[PDB]
Amino acid sequence: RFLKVKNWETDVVLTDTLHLKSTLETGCTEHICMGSIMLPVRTKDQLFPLAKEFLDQYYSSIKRFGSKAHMDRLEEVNKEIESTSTYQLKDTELIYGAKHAWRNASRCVGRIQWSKLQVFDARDCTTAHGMFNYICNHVKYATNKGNLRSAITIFPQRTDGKHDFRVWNSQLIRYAGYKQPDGSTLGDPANVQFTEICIQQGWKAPRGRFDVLPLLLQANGNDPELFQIPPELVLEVPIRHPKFDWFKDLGLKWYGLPAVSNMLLEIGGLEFSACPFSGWYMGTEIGVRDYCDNSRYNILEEVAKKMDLDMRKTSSLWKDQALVEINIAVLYSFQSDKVTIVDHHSATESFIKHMENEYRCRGGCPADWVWIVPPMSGSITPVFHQEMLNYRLTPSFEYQPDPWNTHVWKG
Amino acid sequence: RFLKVKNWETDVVLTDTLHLKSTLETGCTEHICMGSIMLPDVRTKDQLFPLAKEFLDQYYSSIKRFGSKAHMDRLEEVNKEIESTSTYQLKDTELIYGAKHAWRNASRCVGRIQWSKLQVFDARDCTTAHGMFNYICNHVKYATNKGNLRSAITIFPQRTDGKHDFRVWNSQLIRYAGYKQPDGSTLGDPANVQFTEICIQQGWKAPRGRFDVLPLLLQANGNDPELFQIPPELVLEVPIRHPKFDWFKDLGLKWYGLPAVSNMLLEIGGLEFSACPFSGWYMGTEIGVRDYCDNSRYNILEEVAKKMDLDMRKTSSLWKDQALVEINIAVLYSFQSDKVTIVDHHSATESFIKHMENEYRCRGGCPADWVWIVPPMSGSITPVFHQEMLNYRLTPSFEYQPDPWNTHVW
Ligand code: HEM
Ligand code: HEM
Ligand SMILES: CN[C@@H](C)Cc1cc(C#N)cc(OCc2ccc3c(C)cc(N)nc3c2)c1
Ligand SMILES: CN[C@@H](C)Cc1cc(C#N)cc(OCc2ccc3c(C)cc(N)nc3c2)c1
Ligand SMILES: C[C@H](O)[C@H](O)[C@H]1CNc2nc(N)[nH]c(=O)c2N1
Ligand SMILES: C[C@H](O)[C@H](O)[C@H]1CNc2nc(N)[nH]c(=O)c2N1
Ligand SMILES: [Zn+2]
Repeated sequence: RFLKVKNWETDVVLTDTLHLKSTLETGCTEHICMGSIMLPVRTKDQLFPLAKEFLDQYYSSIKRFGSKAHMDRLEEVNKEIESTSTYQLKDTELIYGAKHAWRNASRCVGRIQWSKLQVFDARDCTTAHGMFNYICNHVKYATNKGNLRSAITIFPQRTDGKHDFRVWNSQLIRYAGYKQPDGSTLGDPANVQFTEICIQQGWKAPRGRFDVLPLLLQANGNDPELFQIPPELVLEVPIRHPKFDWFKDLGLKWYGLPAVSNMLLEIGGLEFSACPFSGWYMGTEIGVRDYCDNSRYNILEEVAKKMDLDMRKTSSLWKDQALVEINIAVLYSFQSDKVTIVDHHSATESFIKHMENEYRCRGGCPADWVWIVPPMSGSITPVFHQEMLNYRLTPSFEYQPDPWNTHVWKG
Repeated sequence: RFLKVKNWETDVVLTDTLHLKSTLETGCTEHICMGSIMLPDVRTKDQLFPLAKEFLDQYYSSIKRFGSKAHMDRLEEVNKEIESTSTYQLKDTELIYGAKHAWRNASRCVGRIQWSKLQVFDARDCTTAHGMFNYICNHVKYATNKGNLRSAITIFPQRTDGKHDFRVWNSQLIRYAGYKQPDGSTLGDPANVQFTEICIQQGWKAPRGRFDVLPLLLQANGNDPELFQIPPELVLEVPIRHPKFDWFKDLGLKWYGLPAVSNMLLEIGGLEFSACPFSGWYMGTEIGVRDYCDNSRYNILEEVAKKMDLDMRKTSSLWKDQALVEINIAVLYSFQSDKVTIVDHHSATESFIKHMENEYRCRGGCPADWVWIVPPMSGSITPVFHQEMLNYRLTPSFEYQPDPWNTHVW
């Protein structure tokens, strides 16, 4: 069975066969679409078919399918599973898996870069201190003095689920958020809950509007531990505007390295619960969401005042106006400091090229329109008019519960 | 099975049971979501009865007379008529209820908070294109109401054997012409280039301007369609000027006040109304973001940003975004200045969130297609962006249908 998608701006039609290789479920049915829902201890019983399926993919990709090396590896994995109840990926397989988990990330507009991912194997790590070291080196290598490089660090896989490695931070670098007694919030409202945990765990908060949070790291199921990233490793960018001299006086800055650390990487049935990965920012992530979301820094008001906009009627589109200027200032600041950033126009254009290339050489590209389309100026970006098919392929990155909700506290 | 939707900006959670009354199919499966796909012989006596029963059952419940004499009587009445005549006709009451609920159920429409204040014009006694033209002029004048726009639908006779279809061939009642140039590009409105050609190919004398209102191409009882010119005094237009930039008038821009979609099919109780133009009023972005700035449309973005002397050498200057905002400010300004109804995307999305709440509260849910409900600009600073939505197909409903010129036997 073949399925088609149409770009309605260019009339270009692409044929997806890859969707057939999909096993996992979307959340949708014949009678309901869950396309806009945010989110719609594994035994030896169900593990080898997962293992086999992955190794089949792996050896296909290296043109060794059916080879003696392929079959021997199947047998080796088999025996190791029935013997140890799990199994270990070779380095080659780990690297392939991590790249393809990104390649398959249907909500990610940056996937044109998927094959140049730098994979750091931290599966030998045993302690939080050890984790801190791996993460410091990740941050230093990824940052590259502003010339950002994609990277992922992979900590040991889940065993019995009682010995997980977790990074408790949702990102390696994020700013603290403080709920004040008068109801207002200091810093980043998105991080108030995590910030409180840190403080309870003994973190001494500067209580400023842009405090970098400590790393809260969990090794082998033990209680998590606090570490401070060396400030010289955290590259930041003062936010100013090319035309508005008063914008600097808003006192804003953002960090340069987006590094998501609370997701789970799944490869051939193995579960990697701590796998922080990083690339670089699309401007709108900071300038639209991180600044202008009502539940975030929410500086729309302030910028609109300084621009002397008509904030009386919404139909003055003062919000729209301020949003653009803020995103202008974010791109300007990063480029000025030679820190890698991509605008939403460049990025969506790239993606369409990536998508078309993926449909031809792979037979498809799973894509989530709800997430791919930028949070401003959607229809003047080429993904808006692009029909997309969304399905779930493995290896994949998955959501997982916040560790503080499931963790058994040692003490 | 009883599904929840959460708003991630406000943590409001709604429980959806209405979806369990869904009959039609979405195009998705458990393995694949087709949520971003644009579009993912007559009814027998067999399939027609249950569609009628289902519709009549919900009609008589809506009037709190489920299981009444009237209900069973009307049910048996239609039951009898279908077996005889092989189809059936709706009571006026049922027709109005049906049309209102096709709108209410339009999962892609952000303006549904107005759904029950629809004005239904029964045009089932129409027999000719001339008659269609008359009804359509009356619709237009009533809907326009001197700029105080009013929602309306006009319903022409229902399909019979598919050989006698009433169709309005225009995609909308009022739209501008699109002319292909020997120069290469496109003058007027590019979206409408093929239809403009058909009108000429059917005899229309094109003034070949930039804002030439298209004629109506009306088809009654399955005969060849006929050209008609809408009296210009019934076509309310708004000249587009900017409250800040004087040079904006010189772009020579205007748009019409009345959005009236005319190529969709209305389905009620299994019955098929292939001609049912309906209209309300514009959300600003419908004109300014899409009808002006889409690459496949007026695409005036370049000329606008030029006139603002923005740095157009790199995309990261966001000159497109900056222009796009100004244009939509002007569209809103112009319509408001000339006292023509219009709503901004902040206003409409906020209303839709309110509408959603109402529907979960009094009806147990509201089918909603996030991909189409979020406006084409400034998505995340509008409240629907952070709103989870469930999409499912309820009936009565509006449906897409083939373009008539791919179908019509001359
Ligand atoms: C290098 C440049 C990259 C860019 C510009 C980029 C951009 C984006 C953006 C804009 C989103 C939307 C998420 C949001 O709005 O919150 C996203 C999602 C995502 N990205 Fe990428 N990304 C990049 C690199 C990477 C890398 C290196 C990985 C992992 C190896 C990755 C994995 C993902 C995943 C798994 C999601 C979906 C998360 C979810 O479902 O919530 N990205 N990306
Ligand atoms: C009164 C104010 C109204 C507003 C502000 C409004 C707004 C919109 C918008 C913005 C869309 C998205 C489509 C696009 O961007 O091209 C849409 C779709 C739609 N509207 Fe509404 N609308 C209104 C009235 C009505 C009425 C009176 C009806 C019918 C009785 C209706 C039926 C529909 C339908 C069926 C669609 C989906 C068409 C499709 O599936 O392609 N609308 N509307
Ligand atoms: C603002 N929406 C968020 C609240 C939703 C979200 C949740 C999670 C998780 N868990 C992870 C998420 O990450 C998206 C993502 C992941 C990785 C990225 C990388 C590596 C680079 C980049 N520029 N953006 C990313 C964006 C997002
Ligand atoms: C810009 N995307 C369009 C090209 C896709 C579209 C297709 C069809 C059809 N057939 C019908 C469509 O109509 C949407 C619609 C329908 C009715 C509306 C009413 C009554 C008012 C209004 N302001 N907008 C509407 C918008 C749209
Ligand atoms: C409710 C909705 O599904 C949710 O807010 C999604 C929509 N699309 C998104 N798209 C991106 N890129 N990032 C997001 O966080 C979201 N949030
Ligand atoms: C590709 C995509 O399905 C298509 O362009 C849709 C997306 N969302 C839309 N949303 C609205 N309101 N109107 C549209 O025409 C579209 N087009
Ligand atoms: Zn779906």
